[PDB]
Parts: sequence; C-alpha cells; structure tokens
Amino acid sequence: MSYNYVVTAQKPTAVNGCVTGHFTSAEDLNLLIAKNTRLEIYVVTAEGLRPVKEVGMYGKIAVMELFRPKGESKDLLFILTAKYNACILEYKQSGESIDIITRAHGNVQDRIGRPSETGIIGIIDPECRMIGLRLYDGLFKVIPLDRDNKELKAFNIRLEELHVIDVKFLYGCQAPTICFVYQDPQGRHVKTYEVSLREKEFNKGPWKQENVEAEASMVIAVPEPFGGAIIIGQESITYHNGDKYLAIAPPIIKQSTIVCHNRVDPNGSRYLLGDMEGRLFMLLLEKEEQMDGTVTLKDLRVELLGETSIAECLTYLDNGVVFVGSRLGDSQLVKLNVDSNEQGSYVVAMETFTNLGPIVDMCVVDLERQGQGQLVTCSGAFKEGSLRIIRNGIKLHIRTVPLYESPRKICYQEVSQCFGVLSSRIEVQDTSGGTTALRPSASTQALSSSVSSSKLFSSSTAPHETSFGEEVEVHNLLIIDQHTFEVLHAHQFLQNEYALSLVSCKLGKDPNTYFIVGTAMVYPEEAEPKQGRIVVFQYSDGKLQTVAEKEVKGAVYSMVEFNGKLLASINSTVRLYEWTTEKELRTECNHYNNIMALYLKTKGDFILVGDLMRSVLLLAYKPMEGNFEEIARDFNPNWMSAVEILDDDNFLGAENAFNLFVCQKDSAATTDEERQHLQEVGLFHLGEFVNVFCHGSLVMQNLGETSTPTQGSVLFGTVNGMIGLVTSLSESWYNLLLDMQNRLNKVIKSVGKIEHSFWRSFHTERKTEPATGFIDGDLIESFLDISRPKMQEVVANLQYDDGSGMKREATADDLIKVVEELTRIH
Amino acid sequence: GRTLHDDDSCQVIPVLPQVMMILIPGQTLPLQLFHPQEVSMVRNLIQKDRTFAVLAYSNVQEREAQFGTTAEIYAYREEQDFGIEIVKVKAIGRQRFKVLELRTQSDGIQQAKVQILPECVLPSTMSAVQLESLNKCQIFPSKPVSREDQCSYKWWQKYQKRKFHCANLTSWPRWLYSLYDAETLMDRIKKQLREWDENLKDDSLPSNPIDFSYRVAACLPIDDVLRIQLLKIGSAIQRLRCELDIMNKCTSLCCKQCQETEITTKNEIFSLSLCGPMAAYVNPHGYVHETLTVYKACNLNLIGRPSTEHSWFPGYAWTVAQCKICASHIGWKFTATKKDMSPQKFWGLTRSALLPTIPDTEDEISPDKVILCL
Amino acid sequence: SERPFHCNQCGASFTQKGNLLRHIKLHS
Ligand SMILES: O=C1CC[C@H](N2Cc3cc(C4CCN(Cc5ccccc5)CC4)ccc3C2=O)C(=O)N1
Ligand SMILES: [Zn+2]
Ligand SMILES: [Zn+2]
Repeated sequence: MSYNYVVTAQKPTAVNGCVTGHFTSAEDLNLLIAKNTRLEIYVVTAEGLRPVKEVGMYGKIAVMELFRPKGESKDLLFILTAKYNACILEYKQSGESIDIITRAHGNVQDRIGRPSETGIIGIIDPECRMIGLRLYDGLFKVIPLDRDNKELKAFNIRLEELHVIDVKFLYGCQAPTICFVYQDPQGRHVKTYEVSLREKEFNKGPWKQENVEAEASMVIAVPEPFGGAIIIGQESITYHNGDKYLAIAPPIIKQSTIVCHNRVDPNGSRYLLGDMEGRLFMLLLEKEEQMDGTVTLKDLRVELLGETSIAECLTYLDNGVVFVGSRLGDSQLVKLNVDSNEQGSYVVAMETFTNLGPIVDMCVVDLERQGQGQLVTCSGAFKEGSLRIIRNGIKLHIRTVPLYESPRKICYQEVSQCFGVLSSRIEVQDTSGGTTALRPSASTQALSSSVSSSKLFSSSTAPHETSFGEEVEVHNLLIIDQHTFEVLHAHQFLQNEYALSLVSCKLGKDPNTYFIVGTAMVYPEEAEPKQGRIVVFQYSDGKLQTVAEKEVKGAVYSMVEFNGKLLASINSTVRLYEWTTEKELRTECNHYNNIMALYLKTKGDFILVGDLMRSVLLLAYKPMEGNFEEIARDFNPNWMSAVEILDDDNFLGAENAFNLFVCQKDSAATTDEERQHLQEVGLFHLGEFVNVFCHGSLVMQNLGETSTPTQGSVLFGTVNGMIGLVTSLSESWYNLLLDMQNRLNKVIKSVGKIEHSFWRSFHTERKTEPATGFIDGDLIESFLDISRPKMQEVVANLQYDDGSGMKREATADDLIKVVEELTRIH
Repeated sequence: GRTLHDDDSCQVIPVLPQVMMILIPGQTLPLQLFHPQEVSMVRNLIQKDRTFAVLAYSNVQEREAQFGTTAEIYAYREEQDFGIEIVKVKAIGRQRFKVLELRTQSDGIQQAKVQILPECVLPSTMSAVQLESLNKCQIFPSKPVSREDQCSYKWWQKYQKRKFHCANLTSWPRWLYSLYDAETLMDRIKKQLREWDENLKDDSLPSNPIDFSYRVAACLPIDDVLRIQLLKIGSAIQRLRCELDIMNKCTSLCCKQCQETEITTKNEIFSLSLCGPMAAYVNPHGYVHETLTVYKACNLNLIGRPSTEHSWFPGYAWTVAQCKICASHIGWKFTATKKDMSPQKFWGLTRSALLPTIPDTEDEISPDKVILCL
Repeated sequence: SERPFHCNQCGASFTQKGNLLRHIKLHS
C-alpha cells in the first residue's frame, strides 16, 4: 500500500574485521577489510596501501578468514554472513578485469538451535582440513574441506559444554584439535577435543581441562614452534601447553581490559594487544631451542607501545606498519618506532581513514548555501567523540570536528548561528571527594563555562556515596559555532543529572529562541527515574542563561515543538506545556499511555509515539476539547531503534535484526476496530542499525518544482556510519522498479552466490518473510554499471504502464535515463 | 507426551461450560465432572490431542470472552467422594489464543474456533548490534549464588555496565535497557514479593522468565478481568513490566479472607512511636500479632466494649474489630482516654489478616480507567 | 451483658459461650 524507495548515501565506514595474506597473488601481500556489507582488498606497498578491488555482498560479513589448501597458488577467502551464508572466494584477474569467483557456497543454518551468547565463531584448521563453526550452544558444525564439497555439506557434533566463550584450532597437532574456554557453575575452564572426520565425532584432546581466570575472554592459538595456546583475561595473560601453564598479571595491564590481538612474528614469538581505551601493547614469548628442535616457552613480557584509536581489530602488515581497524573512531595506519619520541610513545600515526562511527543523532542544515543542505552528525564515542559535516562534493565531502568526549544529541539554532549539543565526559572519583577528568575534552576546554544552580534537588537529595576509582559521567550542554565549530560555552548539569532530550524552538508569543533540554536524575538504587527537569536556556551575547527550571516526576525522554507548545514525554505520560507570558511552563494537557513514550515525531496535530518494543501509537490533539485523543496503534513486540512520520498516513520505523518497517493508517477502515489498527505494509532487511531519522536532502532542494519523481525525503544514520535516504514513490514506479529488481537478479553476479531476495527478506530469530513495500535503490542504481548487452538482457520483454495503453518494450536508453533520474536524489 | 499446535494457526477445540476461572499457562487445573456428556467428551480427548479451551471471560454472566488458554489433560481417575461417582481430571495450561467464534453444539458442550497466539521471544536487546569483540566481555563469571552477595547492588551495578556496555552506540543509556531486561525485571519483582511475604525465593519461583511471568500472573492479588490484560501480552518482557506496574498500583489493603472489602490505604499508615508503623506485640495469652498502625479504616464492625487491659498503646482503649462481610478478625480500633492525646482515634490491624490490592473505584461517579504499562 | 466469654486470640467479648465458639473457629 505504501511504495517506498531506499538508497545508500554513504557506505558503512566502520571496520568490523581485517586479515592479511596472499589472496590476489602468491607474491604481493594483501590486506582485506570488512565494513559490514562491504569488503575492501588492498595490496601492501612500502609507501602505504594500494587499493585493488572493493566488492559488496548480500549479507553482513560475520566471518572472514584466509587459508591456502594443498595445491593452491594463492589463499582462498572464506566468508560467513549474518544470515548464515557460507562461501569460498578466489581472486581472479584477466589482464585488468578483476572478479571474485565463488568456488563453493551454501547456507549452513540449522532449523532449531539457540544462537550462542558469544555470537558466530568461525575457525579453519591450520592444515586446511576442515572448517569449524560455533553457531549454536551445544553444537559444533564441521565442514570437511574436499574438492567435492562445493555445496558445503556439514555435520554437527554434540558439544557437552554449552557456554563456550572462544575457540581456536591448535597448531602442531596429530589430528585437528580445538581449544576453547567454556563456563559451567565452577567458573571458567579451558579444554581441548580432537576432531575425527572419519568418526564424525570428538575424541580426547592432548591435555585435559584446566581452570582459568574468572574473566577469560580470548583464546590465541600459538604457531607450530610453541604449540598450545594463550588465554587473555581481564587481569591475566596465561600460556597453556599441557605440561606448562604460565600466567602473568604485569602492572602495566591491570588498568584495562584487552579486546583484540594479532600475530606479529609468523612463528608466534610476538603478538599485538589492544585494550578498550586505545592503548597498544606488545607481547613477547621467550623461547629456548633445547637442542633437538623442541622450543619450550620460558616467559611472557608485555610493553606499552602507545595510544591509538579505539581498536576493534588489529593487523600487523610489515616494517612496523600496523592497521588499526576502529568501530568508534577513525581507523589508522601507525608506525612502530624502535626508539621513543618526546611524548614517550613509540607509535606515530601515518594515515587516518574517516569513520562516521556510531551516528547517534544528526540534523540537516542549509548553513551557508541557502539552497543545498548539509548534514551534521554526532559520531563516535569517548575520546573518539566527534562531529562530522557531510555535504555533496559540488561524491561526499566530510569534515571532522573532534570532541574527545561522547556527543549524544544535536540541534541547530539559526537565530544564534550555532548548534546545541548534549555530551557526556567520563571522570573518575577523586580521593578528595570530587572528580578528576581523564583528558581535556570539548566540555572542559570551553571558552565560557557554567554549572546549573543546585536548587530543586539541592534539598531533595538521596543519601549515597561513590567509592574511589569509580567512573562517573558528567553531562554538558555544548554551544558550537556553525562556522569555526569551536565550543563557545559548556554548561555542566547537576551531579547525577542525565540529559536525554534537546530542542531549539520558539514558544508561545515569545520571539526569543531557546535551547530546551529534558533531563532525568539517575540514581543507582532508584530503578525507574523519579526526578527530572525541563530547563529553558537562552544563548545571548556569548553567554548561556537559565530561563526557566520546571521540575517533573520522572525522565524527559523526548521533546518536540508542537504548534507553539512544548510536547514532553515523562515516563508514560505525554504532557503538553505552555509558555506563559511570565516566561514559565504551565501544564495544559496530559495523556497517560500504555507504553513509555521514548520515540516522538510530530506532524501538525498528529503525534507518533513509540517505546523500545515496537509499540507504535498515534495520538491527535483535539483543539476544542483541549486534550489528547488516541487514533490508532500496532503493538507487535520486537526491539525498535527509531521512528519517523513519512506522511499523514505512513509511519517508518527501524526494528530488530536491522530491519525497516512501514505502518499505515488503514484505508477502507469502516469499523472503529480497523480504523484504530495500523497495518504493516512494508518490511525490509536493511542490514544496518538505524539510530536517528531526519527530514531533509543533501541535494539542491530545487526551487521550481521540477516534477520530483519521489515524494518526501528522509535521511538516517546508522551504527556502522552508513547514511541512508528513504523516499516515497508512486504505484506505477514501484510496480515497475520491482520488476526491474527481479530481472537484475538474474543477470547480476552475486558475491558468494547469495540470492538477493534472501538478503533483503525480513528476518528475525523466529520469523522470516519476504520484503514488501521497499525498492533496493542500490540494486536499481547498479543497472548503470552493467554492459549494454546485459541491459538488453534485462529490458528484454519489459512493459510499463504509462497511460495504461502505451506499455511498450522498454529500451535500455529509456531505462538508463530513468535510473539517472533516481541517482539525483542523493 | 505433549500436544502443541503451531503459532497463528486456526484451531477448533471444545470449551467446558462449568469452567469460568482464567487459566494462566503453566499453572495446573483440577476438575470434578459429574455430567455424562462432560465425561464422554473428555474421554474422547484422551484418545486424541487431550486439549480443550478455558476462556478468559470479561463478563462471566453473559459469557463474553475474547481470549483464553488451552488446557492439556495429564491426569484421569474415576473416583468416589461423598457417595457420588465422579471423575477427577487434572489439566495444565499450554497455549494462549484469541477467540474467533463461539458456536454451541447440540450438547451443552460448545466448540470454539480460535487462533493460537504465539509466545514472542526476543534475543538480547544488545544482540541487535552484532556480537563482536566486546561480546566475550558480555558473559559473567558465574553468579555469586549468595542471597547477601547477590542482593549487593554492587553486583547488579556491575551487571548493568557489562551487559549493556554497547548502550553508548545507541541513543539510550544503560539504565533504560535495564528497564526492559528480564533478569533485572525478575529480581525487581522478587524483591517486592519478599516484601509482601517472607518465603524462599529459590524453590518457589521458576528461573525461566517466561515461566516466571506466567507464574506471577497467577499469584498476583488481582481481579480476573484485570488478569485478562496480562493474558494478552505475548512478550515475557512486557508481561514482567506490566506486573511491576500492577504491584506499584496495589496501594490499598483488603481482608485476606474474603478479599471483597477495602479496609485502608497505604496513605493512612503512620509511625506512632519510633518502633515503626509495624511491630510485633504480644497479648496476655501468648499470642503474637504483627500490628500495623493506620489513621483511618472502614468496612469494619466492633465487638464488645473498649478496654485498656494490656493495651499496647497506653492512653488508648482497644475495641475488637472484624470484617463487615465475613466477620474474620482484622484488628482493633484504638480510642484515646484523655483529650490531650494526639491522634485521639486510630486503628491497629494485624498483618496476617490483610492482603494488598488495587484501590477499586466502585463509586461510579469518578471511575477513571486503570491503564497498565508495557 | 457483661460478656464473660473472652477470646484469647483477639480479645473479643461475648455474652454466651456458643457465640465465642463460632468466633474462635473463624480465626483458623
Ligand atoms: O492492645 C491490645 C489489643 C488487644 C490484645 N488482647 C487483650 C486480651 C485480653 C484477653 C483476656 C485478658 C483477661 N481478661 C479477664 C478480664 C475480665 C473482665 C475485665 C477485665 C479482665 C479476659 C480477656 C484475651 C485476649 C486479648 C487480646 O488479644 C492485647 O493484648 N493488646
Ligand atoms: Zn473479610
Ligand atoms: Zn478472637
């Protein structure tokens, strides 16, 4: 019933995997990076990285491992998607035509089976005899690596240990042996099993169960010289190999948790380690050749190298050049100097690759052109906290403004040529009683500073204290110039005051434009919030002044401008405030809901409300009555991340398993039963996690209405930095473009031979249906990159409905100009 | 074994006419059948699926029902009691459903076309942003399995930070995700049920949150029309949330025995001495009473004349007070002897005779409808 | 009407024996 079109404005920028090897040819060294659905292949030069190929898949890349079976010139690439698509890929070049061929493929999903808490784990035996997958608790899938197995037929093996945390394949074992850390009631332990392809069963491993530390989180297989494995936990690093079990907790590491690793020496003598706070370490495995050729491990030593961006994964290339794959901030290349610099760091940044990071809020502003809008986002977390300015190249031009603290919300106040941003920085409890900052960030290094006067809850204060060392986050409201982007003022909120919502608008008869923030007093023993404020600020003459301070009974999750009035949501209440002439907030309306009013979008007198469990609710302000009345609803439980009003009748939301959905006001609604029920009319597996929805376009808005083929324009920012745009269509275009999609699928070569319809099929852990009401804009726009012979294959025997009378064979030239019309929406 | 239909499918299964009480899945239902058509129809179920329907009536007199629960028989025995030959049958609630049609047969037994409502199971809220490297820090180093070490919110605080570490990737904080986290919601309930009545939490309550939510829906002190709301919810999370909102709305106390008489509200409580509002007092015959002091109480009759004999609050004379409806003992009315006494009249209710309930608005002048939260 | 039949549990006074017995049974 709703015909919507969805297209990528910015591919996912966040890195979630990386491996090195010889994939293009046996000689040159490759670096392969996974950016969610994208896969980038590089060649390691002495200068930097020479890009070679970049391909996309019909799936979220969950496993990516190189390996060279016996009788192969170069490595093969194994990938496993989020929907459990398996495949082995080969790099093939014929002069200058680069193509990734699908040697074998298949889906390895099991009907029935609990997806493990630890997620998908994929490991390949170092002798390339087999692939092991840990997909479900209590099972271990084994794919035997035969030239015969082109469909990847596999078998599961009963696994008595249910809560497995990590598993690797061990080097230098008679039979393929797996080593894993699991948990049972007595704590965590490490155990080994041999895998028999003949018996299709488990056998006793080389060295039986051993007890490990409480927080054992990582297993590293150590190459052939050593044998055995290294287990990294929260405070210890241990090496185990049957006879020996060495564990060290050097003081340099106790302060942080290690989350990623990578091997430096091919024999395993050194490893790179990165923690949650950006630190970088080096681990040394001391050897002893003991004549024979039997090297025995003697000790373990750790050195602090320096600080990098918060690393999701690491990979050593060569000549001390290391690729830092980051999810929260920019990915980097760093040099490892043998001799320190003046700061003490042996690491030096070489290149910086932009990562729009986690986009947690954004807005569109025209800013300077007065014709072309620009997108300013809240990207990254912690020291990687940043703003980003995205605009069209006049391709995408991105300018970065680092904050060194986490930004939460952003909104634009044209009246004072600046932005309002809510941010939070981490401080540590001081022995004096106060708190100590970790580094100077945007809120600390501001020109002007202020703290709100402890008034309402200065007398109403609960008795509790914070222990030394505890991390406690302080919230600020930042004012940022719209040109230079420096922090003009930083208002610090009360202690334990948590800032949730922020808006900039004019209220009532008042012509002043205000910064309104909704807060919530967050205490640890207090589970649901019982105290919060709505503060009205005014920014005038470089100084920020508190105008009004309105206490509420709970958390102000959302606020919107509602035709001259302030529409706030306190827990389950939808309260409407009015701006008195005495410049104070006076309650006019209340509406008490069945759900917590977390998501709030408004169009005129309609209000769209949503909670975290995909409970969609539609309210309307009745002017004569002076209160709220419910219109319709659709409560289907599922996790929901953001929501937006397309038009008066359509509603767009993003829900669990990276899906998109459209709920629609039921036409032909005769009963008050079906009037008051919204029908799900569109479902789509986007592959990304949507955090924020925004009306606007990054193109020249086009003054004279030049028969815009689409109606509406909604942008959205995701966790992996992907920025997308959604727009509505007409019935004839949807029906046409849909038939375009199904013809393209027949001629298009899918990486890994994944069926497009399967990739976009609405998927959750329980339910999996096909996609409706959504056109894959990225698939349509790919029509321009195929050859004219493939276009003639696509258009062959294809009619439109133009006039309901002139349906004729679409020429490839008619159709080419059509897709060009669609590329112009971003 | 176990006969279970598929989700969202249409099924046509019989309804027993004698039954009326709402059946929550999981709890057991014992029945006593005398009529031969009831027995004959049950006997035929033992051969086939062994499942029948138990409706959740909104008005039992008119027999109005929109939902209900399937009941699977698991015990059958032809007994004798009081010179009557009766069959005693035990069934268990299984699936929920939505009422479609109520065609009544030639017998008194009536069939019911119905659509199976599925139990909505959601993966971890953070599972939605992919199980990456901070995943290995998602699992916990066992539980403390200590009543006093796991009451340590130091443990529950470390639980929140670690389970919801990825909260900073989204637009909401960790503490919001705790408000939708089952384990947290469960322990929030347990702490309040133990507040109502001391009892062993480990044995009495199931560990699974689906089993927990339903089990609590049965034992909650609420009207069966209100209980229909809980039967509608498909997500154990929304169910646990709703039960917490109810528990917070049970601000009044009624007669534990008849449960038809609202005695007093929590507002009327007050601490007479530093001892507290509630304390344990003894009478001259060795009987121990946990007594709650409240300013005002109603729907009570007095017994005998006032006496200062062995009064727990000198300056006041007690008069035995009992329920208007069932005459079970509720406590005493305390009346001052002199004029300089501060409250002059108050009430001493014994705790074991009370039971918390939602304040009903039987006065139809201002009946604002109770809205439950999800 | 001097009520010499007392309940040791709650203290109720009653004027004939058989009325107190009806009372102490409701306590159980
Ligand atoms: O404040 C409170 C609330 C009441 C509660 N009581 C008091 C109480 C007294 C008696 C017996 C005591 C002995 N007399 C003999 C007597 C006869 C005539 C005149 C004076 C004495 C018979 C009743 C039995 C039960 C209860 C009971 O539950 C309590 O102890 N304190
Ligand atoms: Zn009673
Ligand atoms: Zn008595």
